[PDB]
Amino acid sequence: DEELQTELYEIKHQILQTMGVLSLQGSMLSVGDKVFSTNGQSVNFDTIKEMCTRAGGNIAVPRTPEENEAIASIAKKYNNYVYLGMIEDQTPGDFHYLDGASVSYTNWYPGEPRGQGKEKCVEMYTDGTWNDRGCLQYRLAVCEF
Amino acid sequence: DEELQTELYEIKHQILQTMGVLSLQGSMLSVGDKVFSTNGQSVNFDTIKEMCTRAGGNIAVPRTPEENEAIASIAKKYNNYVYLGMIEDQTPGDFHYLDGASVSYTNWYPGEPRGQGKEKCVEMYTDGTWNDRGCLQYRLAVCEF
Amino acid sequence: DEELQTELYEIKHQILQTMGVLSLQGSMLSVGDKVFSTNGQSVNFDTIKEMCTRAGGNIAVPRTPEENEAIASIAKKYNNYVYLGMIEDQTPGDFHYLDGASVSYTNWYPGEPRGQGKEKCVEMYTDGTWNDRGCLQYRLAVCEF
Ligand SMILES: CO[C@H]1O[C@H](CO)[C@@H](O)[C@H](O)[C@@H]1O
Ligand SMILES: CO[C@H]1O[C@H](CO)[C@@H](O)[C@H](O)[C@@H]1O
Ligand SMILES: CO[C@H]1O[C@H](CO)[C@@H](O)[C@H](O)[C@@H]1O
Ligand SMILES: [Ca+2]
Ligand SMILES: [Ca+2]
Ligand SMILES: [Ca+2]
Ligand code: NA
Ligand code: NA
Ligand code: NA
Repeated sequence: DEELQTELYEIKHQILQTMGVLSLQGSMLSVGDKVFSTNGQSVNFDTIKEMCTRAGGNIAVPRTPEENEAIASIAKKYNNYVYLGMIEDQTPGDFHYLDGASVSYTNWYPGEPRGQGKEKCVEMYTDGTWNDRGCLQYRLAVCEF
Repeated sequence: DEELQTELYEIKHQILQTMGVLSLQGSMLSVGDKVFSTNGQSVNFDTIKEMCTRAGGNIAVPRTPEENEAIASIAKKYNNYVYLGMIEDQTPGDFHYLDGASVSYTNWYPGEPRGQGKEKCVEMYTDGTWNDRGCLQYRLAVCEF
Repeated sequence: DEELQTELYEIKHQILQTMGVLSLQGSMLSVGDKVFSTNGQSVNFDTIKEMCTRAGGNIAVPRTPEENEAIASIAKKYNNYVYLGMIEDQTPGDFHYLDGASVSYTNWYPGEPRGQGKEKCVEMYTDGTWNDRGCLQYRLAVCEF
């Protein structure tokens, strides 16, 4: 109806306002329909995952060059590597998103991955390239919503 | 209709994103349908009330164990007592929410309350238990929305 | 319908919560339907404009006394002048909003403006009054959404 179109207008305006404030202050990065954010903490994979799910999101994982660059800027900003939301399959060298799906977009640093199943996790260098590594290091916690 | 179901989807997704960012960064605590937050200030009862109403909320008051524990964690976090949204009735020993209703859930520290009408307000210890006290002390301002 | 009225209720409640948290923590100022916010940075006009548009908003411009006072408080808070969203027309002494429209509400400091076309921009003093100035100074970035 009409009164509905009005309601939805204010609602959408208010959401734009809150998101604008959050982005202006650098509390989050918006890329397409995905929002990235970090609590500034450096912890291991399992810890990061918990923090993200607890906030209603998931450990971040880039699926496009633009998403990858957004995460890289946060890593650069806090000057620390970032654990991405993906783990190695049974067959070494092969990685999958946590939902199980096979990884499509990748940005491995030349030569990577090369840990032969010893390094199940994936960390992002400050330049955005990836490196498979063990899941017990302390990495910047970056979540996506 | 259909286009409406689509609109509402993005709107709900965007709200989840902003709330997720706010919770991930510890700017707020979500418990059920209630959101708690503090400006980090330590002021008296009347001041806190003003700050909260000015932000569009109310001075926090726990009505369930989970809500009580959420507030307690903030008190613990800032290491300071928290004034709760409730005041003593005419009959000492009896307290009511600011809307007038009688207090149901309580978590008095053993022996409390025992100020015999001299202490109209209620402060929360860092362990979550309550103590009736005067309303002129400087306590962490915690609001609920 | 009914289920819709319910959906919209939670949505509106959640927006109030996020906006309340943001205002309680001083991350933004709400005046009517306008929200003001600053990233705390001091840069020139062109830079500010970019930062604001990038966050989904615009460089702030007061159109009412209340809006003017809100911006002034931010300037006072960060103790710095604020560039407003307006520039001088061809005819010196005349200013227009960036959308082109003619400026209606004004709050020039006594004697201002008086740069005779040499100062195309407008800066706000910490007391809220305006002064036309060059657009190359470093001013607090305040955006409106
Ligand atoms: C000890 O090996 C480390 O360095 C190589 C090359 O940098 C990485 O591939 C590996 O995952 C470890 O981070
Ligand atoms: C001086 O009394 C104080 O201590 C007792 C016991 O701790 C409280 O009950 C009371 O409200 C005051 O805080
Ligand atoms: C050098 O002139 C400066 O001071 C006058 C008066 O304060 C302003 O009008 C002008 O824009 C400049 O800021
Ligand atoms: Ca490796
Ligand atoms: Ca007492
Ligand atoms: Ca001037
Ligand atoms: Na490996
Ligand atoms: Na009492
Ligand atoms: Na001028």
